[PDB]
Amino acid sequence: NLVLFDKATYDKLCKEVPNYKLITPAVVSERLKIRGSLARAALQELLSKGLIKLVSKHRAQVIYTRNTKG
Amino acid sequence: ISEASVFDAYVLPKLYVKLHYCVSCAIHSKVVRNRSREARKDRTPPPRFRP
Amino acid sequence: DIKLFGKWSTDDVQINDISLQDYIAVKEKYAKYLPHSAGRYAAKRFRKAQCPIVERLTNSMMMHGRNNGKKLMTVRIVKHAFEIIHLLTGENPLQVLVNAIINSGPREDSTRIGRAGTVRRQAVDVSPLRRVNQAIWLLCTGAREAAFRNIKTIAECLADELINAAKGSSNSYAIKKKDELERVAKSNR
Amino acid sequence: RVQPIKLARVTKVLGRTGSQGQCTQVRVEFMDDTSRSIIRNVKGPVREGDVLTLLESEREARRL
Amino acid sequence: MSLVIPEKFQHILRVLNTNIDGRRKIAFAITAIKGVGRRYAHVVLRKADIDLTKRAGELTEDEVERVITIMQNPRQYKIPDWFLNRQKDVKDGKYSQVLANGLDNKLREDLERLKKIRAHRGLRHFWGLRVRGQHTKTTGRRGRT
Amino acid sequence: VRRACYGVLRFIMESGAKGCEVVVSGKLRGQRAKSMKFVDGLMIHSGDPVNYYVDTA
Amino acid sequence: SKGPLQSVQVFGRKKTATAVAHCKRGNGLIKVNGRPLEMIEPRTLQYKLLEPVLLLGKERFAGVDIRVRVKGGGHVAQIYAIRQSISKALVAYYQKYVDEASKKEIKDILIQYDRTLLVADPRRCESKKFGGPGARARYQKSYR
Amino acid sequence: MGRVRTKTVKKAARVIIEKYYTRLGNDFHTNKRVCEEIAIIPSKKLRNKIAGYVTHLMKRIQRGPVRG
Amino acid sequence: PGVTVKDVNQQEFVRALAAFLKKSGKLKVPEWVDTVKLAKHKELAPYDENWFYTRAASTARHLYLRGGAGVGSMTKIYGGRQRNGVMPSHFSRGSKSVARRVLQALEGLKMVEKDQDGGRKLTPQGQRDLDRIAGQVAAANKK
RNA sequence: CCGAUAACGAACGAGACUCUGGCAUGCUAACUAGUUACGCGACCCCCGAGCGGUCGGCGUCCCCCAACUUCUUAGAGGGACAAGUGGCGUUCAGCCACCCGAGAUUGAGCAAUAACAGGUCUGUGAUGCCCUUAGAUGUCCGGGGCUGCACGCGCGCUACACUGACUGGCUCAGCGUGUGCCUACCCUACGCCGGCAGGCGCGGGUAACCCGUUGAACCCCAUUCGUGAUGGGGAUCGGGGAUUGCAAUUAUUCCCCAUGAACGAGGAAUUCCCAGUAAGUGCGGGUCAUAAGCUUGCGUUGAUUAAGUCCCUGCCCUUUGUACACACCGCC
Ligand SMILES: [Mg+2]
Ligand SMILES: [Mg+2]
Repeated sequence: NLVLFDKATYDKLCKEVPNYKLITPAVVSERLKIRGSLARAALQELLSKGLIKLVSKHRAQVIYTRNTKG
Repeated sequence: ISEASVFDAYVLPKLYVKLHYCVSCAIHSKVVRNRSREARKDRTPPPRFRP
Repeated sequence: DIKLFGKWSTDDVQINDISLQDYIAVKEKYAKYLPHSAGRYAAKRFRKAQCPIVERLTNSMMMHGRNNGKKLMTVRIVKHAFEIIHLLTGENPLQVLVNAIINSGPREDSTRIGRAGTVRRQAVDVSPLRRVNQAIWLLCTGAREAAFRNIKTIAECLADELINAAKGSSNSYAIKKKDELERVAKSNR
Repeated sequence: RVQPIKLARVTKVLGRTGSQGQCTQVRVEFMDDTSRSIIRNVKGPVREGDVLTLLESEREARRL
Repeated sequence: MSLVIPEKFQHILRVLNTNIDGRRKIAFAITAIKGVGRRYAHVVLRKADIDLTKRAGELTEDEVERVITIMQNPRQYKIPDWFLNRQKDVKDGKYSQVLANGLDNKLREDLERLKKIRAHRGLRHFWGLRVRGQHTKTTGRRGRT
Repeated sequence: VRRACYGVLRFIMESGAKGCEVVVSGKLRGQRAKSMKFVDGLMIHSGDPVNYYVDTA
Repeated sequence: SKGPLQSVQVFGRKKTATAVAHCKRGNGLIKVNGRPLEMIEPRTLQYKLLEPVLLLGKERFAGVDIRVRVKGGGHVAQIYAIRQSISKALVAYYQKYVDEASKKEIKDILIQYDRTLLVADPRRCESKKFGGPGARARYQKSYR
Repeated sequence: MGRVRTKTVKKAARVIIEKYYTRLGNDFHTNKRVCEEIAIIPSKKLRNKIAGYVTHLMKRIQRGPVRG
Repeated sequence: PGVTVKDVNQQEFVRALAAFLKKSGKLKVPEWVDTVKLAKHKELAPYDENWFYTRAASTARHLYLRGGAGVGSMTKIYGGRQRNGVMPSHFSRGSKSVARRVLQALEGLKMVEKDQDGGRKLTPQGQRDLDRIAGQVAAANKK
């Protein structure tokens, strides 16, 4: 996996991740071929940017999802 | 066979074979069994458990 | 009202078949705040029928040695999995769970002793308690084999396996085994 | 060509069988036609009163 | 802020006498040098006073030349003597640390001096047998065949 | 063995006792050893009451 | 409103984990070992701790004040001991001080939700045997 | 399974049913209370086992003959 | 409302107190903080370099909850699992010098005093500021 | 056990019995166990709570200066019997389901008539016979061996991993040991020094008084790791430091820094197991100058399947055959 982003992956993550339902570190790492530590880093950055909303915040797993449509 | 039979009501035929056993074969094949001394004096056939 | 994990009211789930309707314990009187109750539902025969189905899931989760008493881990696992299925489907987690078990219930099997002289595998039907037991065992072990050697979390793999089994689109491992067991039942019926 | 899948209601358990006690003969009658009742060997714990599906009807269960 | 691979990135790079992985964590990557364990890495990166959450690819050249000098001059920078490999050495009586092929040379030196002095441990090493007194009746047959 | 055991059994039983058993094991004018039993009355072997009923030696 | 000595002390225990709820008249509040049950360590089981007060509502607790002391066992058994002790203590205080006619309409709710709320688990443990590792499991035996 | 009464308790119950029939009754507690004094049973277990058999046979002899 | 430290989540209370002890540089620390392990069984030094304030915040509330604790008591509290390699695991007490260090540093900060018997116990000023930390962290957590 | 019944009435074994588990706010009592209440405090609070909250802070046998035993301890007792209902059953013995109940099968210990040329002379000042008996096969002392490895087998421990590992925080047990006739060997609180293993000085305990409120592990809560023989695994191997002993090499044990091997869930075969059980996980006791991967117990967490069958494998009964009875390891 890519331990860190590149040109094609970073903007793709910023453009499409808050557009489908399930946003978990494992799913995003598998889908975007990113590491799994970069998954958590980029996902917490997305949470701070305000494009997704958190669900669980548990030590084992953290769940995010796209913003509600309205 | 009944499902795949061409005829509407076909009673399947049977087999009619009369086996002959030497006692050496019959005992080993469990056709007949050893019996107690008084049980040997009974000659009527065993029941069939038909009902 | 019962609010299992604080939400997901059980008042709406129904079981479309009565063979499993009288053995699933999702109803209001069997509705539990938490999937953790030491009621001795293995004391005698047919006890587990009234045992809550989510409690059955948590019991079946802890398997294969390294984690055999970690009921709290299994509770939070089923909590996270229900949250994931609710986010990506939107309906009742209990409803999709029960429909998954119904879809994966193997109505036929083979006893394998159809002839003692030579393997014949006489095809027999399945009692509904055995239906639900085999279904839950199949689903839990399917998730178990899903999350062995990858980034995939156990809750996520359990979630997607459960939803696939509920939809019955042949891509769930429990369905892959249910169909083939029924297939051998057809073959040596 | 495919017989519809329906259910049957257990009247009473006839006993164990299967050369290991793993099967169980049972008399079950369909609730679609409550007059007709057949014998079937089930796999699993069964009591009387509960219901179980039967993928076929003309089929019967012999001993073992 | 969790951005792309920087332009100052080496996918693979050479340090002393062996390459190291830039993709791995900074502490866990430099341990591939023959002689540095994870404890030594975690103490010498802290002595180098640089970040930990970044990978070895991020490590700029100045940071690399800081860490190589730190790891080659332990006692000069208040590394504890008891944290060392060659404490109270049998040749010069000097606390030190052995890295890369230097560790291999020193270990072979100890083995061959044991052979020279004809000690029990030297004979066991030269015969390919166990030296810590453990049994060999039923275990270790894999090493022989 | 028979005479001595019969005599001591007579003493023990006629002194008034519910039962008694004397067993003598060993080799007596023969290499293959043997065990002789002389038991009468009533004997029990299990449970608590044997502890304060049966005296052993 | 000002009745003194209106207090009970009822225990409920599971697996060598005793839990005595010292119940008394007071404003509606709950404390176990000096801390609220919300601030309990297995928050995965915190719902079970708040389950009794939810069964018969906060109204029936608002006129009472209870403090529980718990010792022995593990975390899970302590949770079960706490909750069943709470149920037993409240129903005992009720039947002691007010009419038991109103007690029945909550005792039936308690027992119907869970018998363990008022009946402690009798099963405790089993002794080890000298033929195997556990009470029933035996050692690996081999014929070759 | 495994609730078969022994010949000892059975015979004791039959004997006492015959000997003390009027004093007995259809209640387990009454039967064990009278069994405490009308006989010497040093075991409470062996007492109330007898009492249970006695009650079971009383239900029979109130409406039919038995072996005792 | 009078907030006791027992009326809050301990996880948050300890980290808030550690932040307080970092802001108040009164706490004296030894120089081997970036060097030593915290226990015999540990495979590695702790990740955070402010672990000394972490441990100080831990031991403050431990002595609050029960006093008279000595170095042995602290090592028993802080002890943990030892993998023991191929041997089956056991339980081992932690380093005792680090417990000595944290207790002495707490004494130097002067919110804890030696007892007439063994071990140490808090000063009134000690749990005054401890309950102050508890109250402010409770307010932040609630609203 | 009930039943047909040339049998009737018995006796041993089983059962019954003893211990252990679970209930009695009934009784008996307790400063070496305490619990409420009351009084001194210390802190949070003043927005105001105020009979507010925490206290394993201190006292109320400091003895005149509160009660009480629910909690702990253990004695005396009670309590459960297929007792109640329903159903099956010869409607007998009993079986199943259900109400109420702490409990509707708690585990153990004991254990017949007999046999196994079963193991033990290396448990014994139990011992028959034989051997040795002064260059000892007696006995003491010094060294080595009982570990030694081309290999085969058995019992186990650690793992192959993210349902995880590391790091930090939270945190709940119960069995039970503890200063020695010989016999020099106890369990340990606390302060200081050391990073650690450890060292020193003050104590306590012959013990519900001290260790100890046994702050156990797993677990739980946050962080990092990220499918990589990787941060799994910790085998092998170097260097160094301490403890025990007169003696540590063939490494006694322990600590730190080094290296990082096979192992990616295992072929035919094979074992153990039905409720607080399997399983995980730590703690005792024994062995100990030194020490557990063993064993014996303890405790925590805690399940799947089943309430059946002779199919495999064994064992018992009855029938049968016998030229065996030293009893098939026989006879011939
Ligand atoms: Mg017995
Ligand atoms: Mg090393």
